[PDB]
Amino acid sequence: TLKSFTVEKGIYQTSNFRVQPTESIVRFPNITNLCPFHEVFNATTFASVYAWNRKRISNCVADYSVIYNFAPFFAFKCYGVSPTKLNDLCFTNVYADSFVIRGNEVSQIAPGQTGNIADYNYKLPDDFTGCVIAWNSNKLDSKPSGNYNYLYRLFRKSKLKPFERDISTEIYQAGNRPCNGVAGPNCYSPLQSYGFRPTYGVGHQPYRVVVLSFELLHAPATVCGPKKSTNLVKNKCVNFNFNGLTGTGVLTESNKKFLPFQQFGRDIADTTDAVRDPQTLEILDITPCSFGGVSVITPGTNTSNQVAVLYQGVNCTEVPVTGSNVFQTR
Amino acid sequence: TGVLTESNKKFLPFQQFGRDIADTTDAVRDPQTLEILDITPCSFGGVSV
Amino acid sequence: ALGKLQDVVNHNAQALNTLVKQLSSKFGAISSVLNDILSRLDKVEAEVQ
Amino acid sequence: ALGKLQDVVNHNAQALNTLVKQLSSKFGAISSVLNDILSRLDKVEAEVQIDRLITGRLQSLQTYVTQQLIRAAEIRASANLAATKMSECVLGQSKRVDF
Amino acid sequence: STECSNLLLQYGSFCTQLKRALTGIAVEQDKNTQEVFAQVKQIYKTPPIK
Amino acid sequence: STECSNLLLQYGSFCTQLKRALTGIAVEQDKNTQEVFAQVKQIYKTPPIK
Amino acid sequence: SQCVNLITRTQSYTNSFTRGVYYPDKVFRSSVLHSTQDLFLPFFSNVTWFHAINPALPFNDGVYFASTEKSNIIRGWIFGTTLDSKTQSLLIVNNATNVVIKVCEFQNCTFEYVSQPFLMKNLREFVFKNIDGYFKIYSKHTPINLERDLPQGFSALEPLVDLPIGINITRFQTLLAAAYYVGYLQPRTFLLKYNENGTITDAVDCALDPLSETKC
Amino acid sequence: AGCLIGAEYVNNSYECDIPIGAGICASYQTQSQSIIAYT
Amino acid sequence: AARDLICAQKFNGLTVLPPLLTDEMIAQYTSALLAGTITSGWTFGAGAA
Ligand SMILES: *[C@@H]1O[C@H](CO)[C@@H](O)[C@H](O)[C@H]1NC(C)=O
Ligand SMILES: *[C@@H]1O[C@H](CO)[C@@H](O)[C@H](O)[C@H]1NC(C)=O
Ligand SMILES: *[C@@H]1O[C@H](CO)[C@@H](O)[C@H](O)[C@H]1NC(C)=O
Ligand SMILES: *[C@@H]1O[C@H](CO)[C@@H](O)[C@H](O)[C@H]1NC(C)=O
Ligand SMILES: *[C@@H]1O[C@H](CO)[C@@H](O)[C@H](O)[C@H]1NC(C)=O
Ligand SMILES: *[C@@H]1O[C@H](CO)[C@@H](O)[C@H](O)[C@H]1NC(C)=O
Ligand SMILES: *[C@@H]1O[C@H](CO)[C@@H](O)[C@H](O)[C@H]1NC(C)=O
Repeated sequence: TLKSFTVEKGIYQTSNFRVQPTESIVRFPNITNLCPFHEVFNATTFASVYAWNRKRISNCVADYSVIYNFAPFFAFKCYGVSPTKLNDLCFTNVYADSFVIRGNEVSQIAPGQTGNIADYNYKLPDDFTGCVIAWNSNKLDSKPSGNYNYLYRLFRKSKLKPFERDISTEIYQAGNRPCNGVAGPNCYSPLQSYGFRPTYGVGHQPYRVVVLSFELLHAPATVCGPKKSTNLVKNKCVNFNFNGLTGTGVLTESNKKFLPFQQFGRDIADTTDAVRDPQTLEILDITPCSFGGVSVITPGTNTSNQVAVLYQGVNCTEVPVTGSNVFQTR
Repeated sequence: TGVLTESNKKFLPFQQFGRDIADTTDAVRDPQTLEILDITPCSFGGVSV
Repeated sequence: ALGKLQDVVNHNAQALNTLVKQLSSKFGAISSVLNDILSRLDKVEAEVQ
Repeated sequence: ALGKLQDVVNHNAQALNTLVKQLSSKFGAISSVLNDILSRLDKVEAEVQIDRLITGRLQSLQTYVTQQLIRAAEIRASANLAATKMSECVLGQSKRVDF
Repeated sequence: STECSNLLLQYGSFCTQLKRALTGIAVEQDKNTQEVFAQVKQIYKTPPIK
Repeated sequence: STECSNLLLQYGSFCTQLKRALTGIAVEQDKNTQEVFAQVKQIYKTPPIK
Repeated sequence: SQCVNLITRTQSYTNSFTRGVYYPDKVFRSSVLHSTQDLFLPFFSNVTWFHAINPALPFNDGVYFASTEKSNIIRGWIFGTTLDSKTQSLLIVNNATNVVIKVCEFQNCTFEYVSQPFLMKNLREFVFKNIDGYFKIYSKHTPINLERDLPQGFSALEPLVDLPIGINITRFQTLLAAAYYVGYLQPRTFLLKYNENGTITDAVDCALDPLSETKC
Repeated sequence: AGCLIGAEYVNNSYECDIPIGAGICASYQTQSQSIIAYT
Repeated sequence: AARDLICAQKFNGLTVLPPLLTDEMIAQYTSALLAGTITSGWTFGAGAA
């Protein structure tokens, strides 16, 4: 610590001692169902972008490594998470939105974007967490005469809110004379059709987009991936994994008055003090394991090589997990 | 955001902007009518209780 | 003879003048003007700058 | 009457309380909890967010220690005055006016 | 700028402690002037004879 | 956290000089108390007559 | 039949008396002063006391609702931009014994949800909010003596339900002898106080007066 | 130092209770209690 | 047209607070100390003049 080969007489702060964790436990809710990602990704017909579908996914075990075998996409583009860490932690609810756009507008399916799809068809929030999966569908959504089954909206009086749908078909008022349901000068239909042909370029080919939106933990968790649970152990320094919340500490029984809608308890420094066990509805206090500073009292190295050790702020009965002369100071 | 008043700043014909010591725009030339306008921040201060 | 009080005045003037002049620095960004950064880029890149 | 020693206690309480309360800040990251960052992201992105948190907490700690050094200098000046007053007021008789 | 304020709100309590330090300096200056000059308890004046 | 410690090791010796400054302050406080109060070489006591 | 049956509405105006506080999150906190920025009913605000012995009621940034009667009248609230069929609308009708939250998105159904807990000399305070396509309902049931005007005190509102509806909720209308208080939420910052048991016992509205701004 | 709203200026002189600015202080007095400002 | 540095300091968020004691009050304190020193000696610093 001193970066020297000789030590003068005095007391020196060297390091810290820390009680190492012994066991590791995982506490996940008991859920046996499997999430239907196959019914979302494998479908004959996909919805239009102005009338995008939304499927709720809850109360099932989600395996995110089987998505790669369902659709031929390059990358699993995510924003708040990573694709390789989706199987470990877990959420409250999953929302799957599926639609068909062109290759120009794939860049507009992103938080904080401005364009046609982002302003009038499908808007993502600024604090969006989740993943976007887009892949080419030129062999399924395109015909050499011209597919007209996919629509998009570009005439509206205001920009869309995030996760807001608009399926109304009323004639847009672009001038002063009222339309009265009849198109004409300064009166246009708000929905126009795509013109997908297989002889088109790669930037104008149809693309199927599925957006997975995750709800982070505020409620008891309903969608959790394949990790086996472990028996709960108390009054011991262990590693714990409560619904994807990892940590190290000692779990003790609690007398905190948790309200029935409350699952977590936080500190002043924004760390978890109490947890609710998902299998048995119990409240557990978490405390850090025993630690403190270590000081080394020595004379000079030209005098002696004998040392004394001062463990700071900890009692004399808790220091392990001459030198037989244990003394208790303040 | 600010207040625009008529200015007596002697802009050269090639100059279209004016700056401060802290690199903020102080004067501007209107692109339609060739007129110099100052830019002053709106009224502000501190409140003590 | 009164150079100490003049130094007291001059140091307090120079600190505020340096604090004003420091607003013109880029600090590795593309511009020292905040509105130009907000106008040029979208949300993520302007948030970085 | 004893407001000076009360201020001495209160400043050392307030500095430590601010140092603890600065641990809840994000400093431009996605979260203030280190384990949530290490669990949500892969290695490179969590390294970026951990670097942001490290820079913010290091800046807070350096600010605390600089304020402590200035306060220690002021306390040492007051202790020198108290030692001079003990040497000249208690151990003898002083002719200095208002000392 | 509202965006700059919203990103500045994530940096903690730096502004409050800088404000506290400046307020302490400002109070300390008036304390220094009071402890130097206000050493007398009554406002004496010279008689008109000189 | 081991990853945070391995990233913090790349920032040099800020922690060591931070600890050195705090240790110097801690020694200076005891020096202040000793130089104020410990000014007499022998512990005198009052006689029992009052 | 459909009829009209326009029960005549007379507007009376009263004062809020520091009511309409809810838990901003589901995190336990004890003996902590916590500052929250959310949609809250402002303190000492102007709320409307409708009597019913009905054009529309505007909806903006959430609505606080208060009911005193036990005579089994107030059933639900119809939400949406239009009334019957022009755009998306909402229907949260409810009955007595098996309390349904039977909520609909026909006008073409895209959202259906049925659940039990919504409704159970007593105030039944509710808060309805719509943010980012999510519809949130909080509620609290409390007693009263001297039932005229709103009480003086603090009673926090516990959450009930969150739904992913994603519609435009410009207008709303109560489904009906009856009298109810309607107040409007604004984006505000409060300073809430959590006692030793973790319950909100006091709060400070930071934009009411300079004294509370100093307190915040 | 600016101006003051809610305090009534008096033509008296007391010791400084709450400091405001260039020679101006404020206090809270019974003589109906109110907040007054003075030099 | 002559922009001052104090205007930029005010517009960029830096303000200077006035002192509690004006120069007239400091001059009155100095005059009281001088009158006491001349007309009474060192007695006024120990009690009644
Ligand atoms: C998609 O689902 C249908 C319905 O079960 C099934 O018949 C079909 O084989 C699936 N597609 C693929 C590529 O397996
Ligand atoms: C999950 O565990 C709890 C307690 O161990 C039990 O009451 C519940 O029935 C279990 N659920 C299932 C689906 O087995
Ligand atoms: C701590 O030490 C004291 C005296 O050394 C002892 O009385 C007390 O029981 C100890 N605390 C424990 C063992 O928890
Ligand atoms: C633009 O407006 C100015 C002022 O009215 C006018 O002098 C100028 O000719 C206009 N430019 C064109 C191209 O019409
Ligand atoms: C509420 O608004 C009405 C509108 O005329 C007004 O008469 C009444 O005094 C207001 N209530 C207040 C300010 O408490
Ligand atoms: C509802 O539609 C109106 C236009 O009629 C629009 O101004 C408003 O922003 C919309 N509200 C939401 C929440 O989308
Ligand atoms: C907490 O609850 C207990 C039991 O209900 C009660 O005795 C105690 O007074 C409460 N604490 C408060 C109200 O601060």
